[PDB]
Amino acid sequence: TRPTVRPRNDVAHKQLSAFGEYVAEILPKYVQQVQVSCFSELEICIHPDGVIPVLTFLRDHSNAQFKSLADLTAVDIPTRQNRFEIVYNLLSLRFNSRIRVKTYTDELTPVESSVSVYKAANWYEREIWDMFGVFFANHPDLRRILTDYGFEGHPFRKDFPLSGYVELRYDDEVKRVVAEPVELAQEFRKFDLNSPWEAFPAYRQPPE
Amino acid sequence: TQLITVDEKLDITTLTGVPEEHIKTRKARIFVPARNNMQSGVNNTKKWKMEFDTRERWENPLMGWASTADPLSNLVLTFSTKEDAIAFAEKNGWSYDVEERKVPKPKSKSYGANFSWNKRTRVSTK
Amino acid sequence: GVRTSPTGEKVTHTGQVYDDEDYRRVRFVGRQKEVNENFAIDLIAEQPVSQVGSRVISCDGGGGALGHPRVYINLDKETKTGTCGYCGLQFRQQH
Amino acid sequence: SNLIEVFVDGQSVMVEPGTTVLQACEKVGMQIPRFCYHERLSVAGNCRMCLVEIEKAPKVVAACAMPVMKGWNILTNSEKTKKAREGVMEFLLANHPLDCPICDQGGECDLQDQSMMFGSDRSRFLEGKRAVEDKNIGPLVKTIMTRCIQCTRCIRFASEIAGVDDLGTTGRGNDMQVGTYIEKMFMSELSGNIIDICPVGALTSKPYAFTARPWETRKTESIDVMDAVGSNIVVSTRTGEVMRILPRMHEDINEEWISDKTRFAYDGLKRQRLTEPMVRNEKGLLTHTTWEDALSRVAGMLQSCQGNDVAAIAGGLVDAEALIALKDLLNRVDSDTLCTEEVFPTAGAGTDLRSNYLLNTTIAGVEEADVVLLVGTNPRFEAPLFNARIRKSWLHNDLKVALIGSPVDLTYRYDHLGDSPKILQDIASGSHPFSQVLQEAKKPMVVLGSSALQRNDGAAILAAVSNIAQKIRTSSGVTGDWKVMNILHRIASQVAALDLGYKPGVEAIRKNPPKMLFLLGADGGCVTRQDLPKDCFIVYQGHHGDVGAPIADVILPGAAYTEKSATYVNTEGRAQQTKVAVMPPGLAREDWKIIRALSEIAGMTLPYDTLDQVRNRLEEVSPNLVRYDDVEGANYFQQASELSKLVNQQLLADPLVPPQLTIKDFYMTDSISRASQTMAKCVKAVTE
Amino acid sequence: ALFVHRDTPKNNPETPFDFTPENYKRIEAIVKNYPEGHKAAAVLPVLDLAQRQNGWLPISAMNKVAEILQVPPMRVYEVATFYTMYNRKP
Amino acid sequence: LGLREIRIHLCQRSPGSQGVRDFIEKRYVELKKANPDLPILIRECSDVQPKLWARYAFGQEKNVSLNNFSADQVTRALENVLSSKA
Amino acid sequence: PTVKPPTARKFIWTNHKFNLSGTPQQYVPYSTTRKKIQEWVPPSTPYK
Amino acid sequence: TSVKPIFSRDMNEAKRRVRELYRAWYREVPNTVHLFQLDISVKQGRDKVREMFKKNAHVTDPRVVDLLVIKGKMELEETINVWKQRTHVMRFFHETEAPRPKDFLSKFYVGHDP
Ligand code: SF4
Ligand code: SF4
Ligand code: FES
Ligand SMILES: [K+]
Ligand SMILES: [Zn+2]
Repeated sequence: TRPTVRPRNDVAHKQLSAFGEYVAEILPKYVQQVQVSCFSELEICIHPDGVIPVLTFLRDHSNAQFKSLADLTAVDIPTRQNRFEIVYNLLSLRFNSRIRVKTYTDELTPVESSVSVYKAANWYEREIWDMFGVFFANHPDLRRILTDYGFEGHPFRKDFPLSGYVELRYDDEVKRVVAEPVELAQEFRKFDLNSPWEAFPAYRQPPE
Repeated sequence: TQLITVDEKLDITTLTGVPEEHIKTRKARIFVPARNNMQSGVNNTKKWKMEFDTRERWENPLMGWASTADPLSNLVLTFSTKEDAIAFAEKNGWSYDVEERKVPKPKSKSYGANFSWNKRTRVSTK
Repeated sequence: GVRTSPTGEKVTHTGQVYDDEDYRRVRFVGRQKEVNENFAIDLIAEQPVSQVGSRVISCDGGGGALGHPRVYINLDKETKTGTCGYCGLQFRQQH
Repeated sequence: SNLIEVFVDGQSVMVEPGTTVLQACEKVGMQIPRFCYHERLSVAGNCRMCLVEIEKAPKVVAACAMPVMKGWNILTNSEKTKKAREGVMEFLLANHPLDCPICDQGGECDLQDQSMMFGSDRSRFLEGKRAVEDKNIGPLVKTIMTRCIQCTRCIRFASEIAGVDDLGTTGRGNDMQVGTYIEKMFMSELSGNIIDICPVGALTSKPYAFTARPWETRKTESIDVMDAVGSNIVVSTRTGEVMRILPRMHEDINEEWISDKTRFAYDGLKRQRLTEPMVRNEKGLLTHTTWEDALSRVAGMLQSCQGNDVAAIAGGLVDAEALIALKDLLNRVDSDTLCTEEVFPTAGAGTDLRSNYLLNTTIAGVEEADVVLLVGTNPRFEAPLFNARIRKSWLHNDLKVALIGSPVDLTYRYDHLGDSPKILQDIASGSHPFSQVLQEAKKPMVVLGSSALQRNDGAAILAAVSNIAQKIRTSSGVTGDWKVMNILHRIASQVAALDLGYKPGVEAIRKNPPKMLFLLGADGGCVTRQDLPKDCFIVYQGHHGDVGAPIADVILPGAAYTEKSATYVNTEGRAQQTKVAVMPPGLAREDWKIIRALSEIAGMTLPYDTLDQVRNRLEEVSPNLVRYDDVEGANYFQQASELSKLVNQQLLADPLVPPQLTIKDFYMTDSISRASQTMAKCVKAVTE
Repeated sequence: ALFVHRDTPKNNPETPFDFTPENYKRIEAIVKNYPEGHKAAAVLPVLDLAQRQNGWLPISAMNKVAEILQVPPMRVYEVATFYTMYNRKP
Repeated sequence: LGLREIRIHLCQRSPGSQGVRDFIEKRYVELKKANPDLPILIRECSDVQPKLWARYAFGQEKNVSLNNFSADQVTRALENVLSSKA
Repeated sequence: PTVKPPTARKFIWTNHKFNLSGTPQQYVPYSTTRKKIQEWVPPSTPYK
Repeated sequence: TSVKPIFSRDMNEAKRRVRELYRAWYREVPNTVHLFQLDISVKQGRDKVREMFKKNAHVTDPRVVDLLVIKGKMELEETINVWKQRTHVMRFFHETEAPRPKDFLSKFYVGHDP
């Protein structure tokens, strides 16, 4: 399997597994799962009451020093009752490593804002509000950041359509750009591309 | 305490920003999709889907393209179970109806039945 | 091989022409209906049937990797020629 | 329990004895690749794509045919299983033509898909491929035999399910060719399902050919209405246009098959359509008009009617929503004269009890029966998948079938008792030899055709068949859960029209003719203007202009079955709803919308606005019309039998002749099939 | 050499073939070698008898063997194209 | 003006429909002999409560619950229906 | 093309046309497909 | 059914926040009509505010009306500070949109929508 297969990094896999054990036993109040991927990335899956303790630990601990918030992300998964998956990508410059911190909420439970831990998060979780509707409690200036000013709904939710609900045009009668319900001259043609045959037997979910 | 008691049905229709036309007049269909009989694979029949009623698709006067005014005409969701799908439809105020999952019944396969002594299940060729 | 409706409008190789009472002829008013006059069904009909001596011939449209995928055409039917599914060139077994 | 323990990749699973390796791997959620295997066909074992490793066994086994021994560990993902798969896919693709762009199976090909999933990614075949001569097997199935991988699903389908035995393999070796060997035209009633079970593009749909492509199609799950089977279908559409009709799997109805009428009559759905309202002008010709003018001219004549002055015929293709719509509308006028085209006898209980007009056993109850009596039906053409269920029970359960009627071909062998209806009186006395067979039967099953009830003595035929059913069931060793009496309908609108309380047959219109007549899709020609008074006001509400439309005063364009969500009840009492695939063309509207708008114009407004409220009304009239994919059992055969013994009707001397004797009379029965050019090619091809 | 058939004036289902009466007695003797219910097992010897009578098999010997054994004609066509002794050409 | 149709809904197995089932087993045959041209639509279903729908002239429908009745109470309610014509 | 000429084909335009946008020879789009639904034509004879 | 609140423990505090948000909008409407130089009257914009508040008058969950007050404060903050333009403020008044058919019969006349 030499030329075309990605070579596995066993050293970093073992190191990130040991550090995941370390984080799981220092913070067992909040840590739910710890998993290391096959391409050597460490995910810490936490309870959302420990956003500030887990991130402050990873920022300030002498064996962590994850001083850099790379990215902050929600993922909408509608089949879960806590459908929003808040992902924290942290970067350690001292130990040259990355860690993923993941937690959950639904549409109504707020997540505690992490601008006291990372000032990078100020626009990121504001974008998560704008795109998903995840309210972040005790945020300095939480409002929209990317959508238009009168915009209704949260576009990156998966029950939100691709073209939205309203579209704009200029109207010469009222001398004003107006919002009218969306009508496409050509509908977005949905392609059912999924193959009816299983591709990855290692990822097979067990039957009921 | 820092936990309150909400005894109400979970309804977020005011928060999703969807217009009232596409909330109260749409019918979600919750179903496991049928197997494409062009194929023997069954991997597309594993998850619950939510689609909606198909509204009008008319002809573009210029190009002949398929114009639409339905925003939810391409919206297909994917659920692990039926109950997650029903909870998502009730949470968003969508009227739904649910087809139960159709599994193929177990078959009694015998290659020896093709060459029987006294039964009609002999094959005439092979 | 373009032909013309009684309204004067040209007919494409599809067969498309607007009706006499269809309003969408007003888009060509003062302008032109652009058709292509090289009909492919007429041009491939002008190619002669290739006489070959084999029972199965192959066609890739000429040019190697510049044509179409190489397909193998049976020629057992003596009533009908064997036509390529891609390029439309047709073949006949000479015996 | 006698379950044995086997292992699929080490995971323990308890299977029945006789289970194959493929089914044992199916029980843990793993799908072994296959090309010749199909769970409704006999096992061939001749493509070797299912070759799996049993551990501690130095030879891969054919998982479709090998029974699991106790203690086997099936290695579905081992190295030599994968080497077997890649080698067999290499040999499958060695002589396979490079036709994937010009192939209609492309994108929905099993050979493509599990070449991606299980094959290698390149070729070692440096030779010249073979080319197979194409066969001409009819106007329906396009045949390009170079793409054939010789899986013999053809021959097994046509031999076992279609019951034809006229496909086979000629030749030997790599020259082995699948075909008929002669210029033969494979025209069964189920002949288009070899398109479905051909895994490759060797058998495609000739009407669907070149037009669409599977990823861009929108799969809408709907119901067949061409017959009373209630076959569950996928109407696949692309950009607001219907492209084809594929089956859905439903184990109790149509297992995964459909008839050729169901599969190929969708192009009558885009010809001859009623798109705009029409009224008669000053010259007496039909001219286009608005909905306001047409509904006002209908409502002005409706307000001038009362009692038997307004009537309504329901045609073959009408949903229960429009049925209860026009019923409620005409009952606001106090008119009960609501009729169907298909005559069902009203003597005795009539349509009061559901048990004397349903297929009371089930379609799936054919699998449980051991003796079947078929009276006056040709179930091959009246209901082809009910016949397919009878042939499957004939084949697998050694079912005894007997027919009373004309000796039609049924694709199996039956004891032909004769065609005279006096045989029904002989079986009801016991002096006939088949009566003792019915008495000794554990689960007997007597099916009366609804085309036998079209005769003038249909009430006597129904009474005789019910007499046989009650002479069996109340006396012999029939259990009691088992239903014996059955009626096979042929019309999709019929059973829901009987549940809603229509008077079956048009005798109540010939008895006292109205000065205004509604025709919900009524194209049977049962009541023409020679039967009405001088100027009857005929309102045709339909989707095709076939028979009822050229004699109508106001034409109301309605939706077809692909164009509306709409409740249809099959021949066994299972209520089912279609879904909107496309919208109706032009100004055509949904049918109960038209009737409700007519009631609002006339000032007799119906108390429903949305489809859900129509279905609340439909539940009020009979609550099993809204319980979808549910067969509700109907008791009280004894009371219907006691009511049937009151008026002694006599049998006519005419023999039982079903109207559909050969494949010629199959393809055109209703307004969509008669408008179909594909069905016209089918009829022209089977006559020559 | 072709494993499909086309109707020629020398070879069509209206080409006259019939067994001689002593060949009918030999067919009776062939069929009485097999169990009741499996008369279809006599396809190969009766078709070989048809070839030994006629010299080759037109597609009327195949249809006659299909008729007198009550088997489908495709199941005689399969046997005649499978085995190399049956001369489908004169 | 007068009665047009009677609809009777019931379950096949529920104990609330026991009186309706015992009505239809015994008294329906002489009911239909006494009412030869009246449609009496017995419509069994799976989980419904028993119900007596009576449609009069001009679309007017009265609705009578037959839940947990005996056969005698069903006979009395149905003869009240047949005697009313209201 | 004086040295290495383009390969001649019978369908290539012998007369090159420049950008005709803004002229009466400009391109006007239209649907190249035919009518999908065929309508019922009612009979031109009376019905009495 | 033990959920973490947003701002309000129950519906009385929630209605207090609804009431203060309505007070803030009612004070703001004359300034919005002035500085955006809208062609509406102050009474007309106040009727639109009352319409938007009566639109959500069915909600019985404290967290949902906490989010409604939060989004109303965000709309107010985009309107007081001139972040919206005149077009965003006039998008509440659907002026270029045709009046939709309301009853059954006119919806039947124009098309297939229920
Ligand atoms: S049958 Fe499948 S593999 Fe063969 S040409 Fe068609 S799409 Fe390609
Ligand atoms: S044509 Fe298709 S179904 Fe028939 S044997 Fe060949 S590959 Fe199989
Ligand atoms: S699937 Fe077992 S060999 Fe074809
Ligand atoms: K196929
Ligand atoms: Zn070619």
